[PDB]
Amino acid sequence: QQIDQQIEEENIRQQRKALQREIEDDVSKQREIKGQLLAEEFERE
Amino acid sequence: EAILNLELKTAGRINEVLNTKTKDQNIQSITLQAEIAQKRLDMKYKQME
Repeated sequence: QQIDQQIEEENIRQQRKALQREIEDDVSKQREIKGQLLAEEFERE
Repeated sequence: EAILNLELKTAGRINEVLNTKTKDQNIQSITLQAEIAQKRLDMKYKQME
């Protein structure tokens, strides 16, 4: 059982990664929007 | 030895992630400043015209 559970302890250490991807998405949003906004600056002028 | 490579697998993973998030944001910095430079064109050109 201890061997079985050292393995499971690592299986559990194996969601943070999916969130890291999600964090890259959060950047993409805002990055695109600021450039959207400079395009709007010309429109707004 | 196998235990120590667990810890330094983790260190590896962390460093991969740190550069991922650091450079994402540092590339965005500068990129959006470049967008401001781009803004100078388009912004002033509306009235320049």
